[PDB]
Amino acid sequence: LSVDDCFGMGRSAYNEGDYYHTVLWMEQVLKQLDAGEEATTTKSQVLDYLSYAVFQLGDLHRALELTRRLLSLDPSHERAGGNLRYFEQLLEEE
Amino acid sequence: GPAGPPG
Repeated sequence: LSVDDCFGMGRSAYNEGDYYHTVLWMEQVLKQLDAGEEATTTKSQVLDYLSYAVFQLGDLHRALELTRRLLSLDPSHERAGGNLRYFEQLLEEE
Repeated sequence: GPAGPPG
């Protein structure tokens, strides 16, 4: 499986509401991107799926860390800014 | 909740 094929696997998982498997696939993609492998998939795309999926597993702190990374690499990302605000709000409540 | 990717 190429990086892009792993991405398509994770996207397929996500589209079915299987967030646990989305995380596994997207962590594999992100590992390969961060190791410098070439693909058409971008780190921003992977982080967008990965952050949301992690939050669905119940992990706010990790979802926030991933969203901050996403925003660092993609400041005009529509949803990442709104998500960051939402997650930061949840963090103040705990 | 957060907004995730469309598709």
